[PDB]
Amino acid sequence: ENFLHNSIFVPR
Amino acid sequence: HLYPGEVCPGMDIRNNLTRLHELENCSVIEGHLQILLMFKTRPEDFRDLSFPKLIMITDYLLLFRVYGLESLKDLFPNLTVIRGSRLFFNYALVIFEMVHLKELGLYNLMNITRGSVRIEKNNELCYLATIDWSRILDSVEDNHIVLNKDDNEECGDICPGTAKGKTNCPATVINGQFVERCWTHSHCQKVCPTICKSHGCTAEGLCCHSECLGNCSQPDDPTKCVACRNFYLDGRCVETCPPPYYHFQDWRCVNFSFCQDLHHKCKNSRRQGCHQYVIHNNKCIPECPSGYTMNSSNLLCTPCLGPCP
Amino acid sequence: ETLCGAELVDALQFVCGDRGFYFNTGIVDECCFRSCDLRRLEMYCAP
Ligand SMILES: *[C@@H]1O[C@H](CO[C@@H]2O[C@@H](C)[C@@H](O)[C@@H](O)[C@@H]2O)[C@@H](O[C@@H]2O[C@H](CO)[C@@H](O[C@@H]3O[C@H](CO)[C@@H](O)[C@H](O)[C@@H]3O)[C@H](O)[C@H]2NC(C)=O)[C@H](O)[C@H]1NC(C)=O
Ligand SMILES: *[C@@H]1O[C@H](CO[C@@H]2O[C@@H](C)[C@@H](O)[C@@H](O)[C@@H]2O)[C@@H](O[C@@H]2O[C@H](CO)[C@@H](O)[C@H](O)[C@H]2NC(C)=O)[C@H](O)[C@H]1NC(C)=O
Ligand SMILES: *[C@@H]1O[C@H](CO)[C@@H](O)[C@H](O)[C@H]1NC(C)=O
Ligand SMILES: *[C@@H]1O[C@H](CO)[C@@H](O)[C@H](O)[C@H]1NC(C)=O
Ligand SMILES: *[C@@H]1O[C@H](CO)[C@@H](O)[C@H](O)[C@H]1NC(C)=O
Ligand SMILES: *[C@@H]1O[C@H](CO)[C@@H](O)[C@H](O)[C@H]1NC(C)=O
Repeated sequence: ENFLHNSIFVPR
Repeated sequence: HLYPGEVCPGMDIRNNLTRLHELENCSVIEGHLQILLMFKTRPEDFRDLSFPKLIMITDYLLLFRVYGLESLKDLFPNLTVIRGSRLFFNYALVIFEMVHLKELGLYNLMNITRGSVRIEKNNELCYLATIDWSRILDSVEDNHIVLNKDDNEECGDICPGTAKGKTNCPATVINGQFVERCWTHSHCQKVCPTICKSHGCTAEGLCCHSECLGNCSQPDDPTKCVACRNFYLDGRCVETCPPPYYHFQDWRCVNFSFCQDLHHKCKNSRRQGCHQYVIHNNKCIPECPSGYTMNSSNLLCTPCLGPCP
Repeated sequence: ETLCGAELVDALQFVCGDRGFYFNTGIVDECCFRSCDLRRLEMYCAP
């Protein structure tokens, strides 16, 4: 889940 | 079987449905498919939406927070194989926080070649206990299917024929419990005879060729497969790519010219995810492995005398 | 007063709203294992 959020949520 | 549509690259569809129509002509997605974070969509947005051409995804399928989507039966009716070449944390199929999903409905999904299934935190999701995943994956011990409506005794999953006092669906045994298998109230789970192994069978239950995977239009014919066990070559399923073809993306046979055209498209604008493709050990690949450099005249990886440039 | 899992998504959904989320370590590290401020979190919104 945290692995999910890290992969999908990206700033820039 | 020669594919009616295109081979499309991996996609990531977010926020609105506009970009989803980029899939309209794909037969194969050569990459992954992620559909996520659609907060203002409603069931009416999906009433007239279908991608019947999609047969296979080489990597993984991930669905997360797509509001208003109640079933996938109209979206991906013909998706037969998810190869799992690349996976999302060991999963080839991820259904997470799909707040309105009432059923999966992937009634043509016959095989997940590699990886497991994670179906978690779907508060309306039923038609899970009715699926025999042992017919789809070897590794079912790594499935993580929890925190769905299905957890309690409120689903009452009703399979085709029940109202008429019939068992239209095939029943299978999962650890001592014998149960009728289906995807929705109106679609059974296809189950083939044991003799077919992983090859699939026609509608009439006749085994597909050993080079098929999941389904075929005619029995014991490698030009009549819906999807291939090993490699695909101009509407035919083959064990390995013969010369003069190269193995590409672990599922298809391509010629030198194809590999070359990819290489020379990736000239200017290093963006949008491009590589200058090379030949190494009868494979057409993104880049030479470490210790090799690419001989320019023939795309061939050669080892470097001293460190590589 | 950190943000994890469901709370994190709900917060991103509120902050981003109609803009949606951007694409092409991560947020867990910045906002869940550690506390982050609104200016960090909003950097995950699409333009
Ligand atoms: C999915 O496929 C449709 C249908 O067309 C198919 O794909 C083409 C690439 C060819 O291989 C066709 O033989 C095949 O039927 C695509 O729709 C088509 O889009 C093009 C524009 O990209 C349309 O052409 C335009 O026509 C107008 C005049 O009406 C001109 O002003 C333009 O300059 C341009 O030529 C074409 O009419 C349209 N075809 C149909 C049947 O609607 C579609 O783009 C494709 N989707 C994706 C995402 O690739
Ligand atoms: C070598 O292969 C290329 C590309 O292969 C095409 O795509 C494959 C997935 C498969 O469906 C092949 O049969 C296809 O040919 C060939 O170049 C293409 O040729 C077709 C016509 O046959 C044409 O529609 C494409 O536009 C061509 N591509 C380009 C960029 O010109 C190539 O001719 C093959 N060469 C040999 C000798 O086999
Ligand atoms: C989809 O989002 C894009 C990007 O913000 C926008 O250009 C487009 O108008 C949107 N379409 C709909 C129907 O919301
Ligand atoms: C899925 O397909 C692969 C073919 O590579 C096969 O090894 C696997 O056992 C199949 N599983 C089932 C249960 O069909
Ligand atoms: C397998 O593919 C064929 C393609 O013609 C289709 O007609 C058939 O119904 C599929 N098998 C089943 C029973 O789903
Ligand atoms: C490698 O590249 C050089 C220069 O392009 C060429 O002379 C050489 O013959 C190539 N290697 C092979 C195996 O032909």
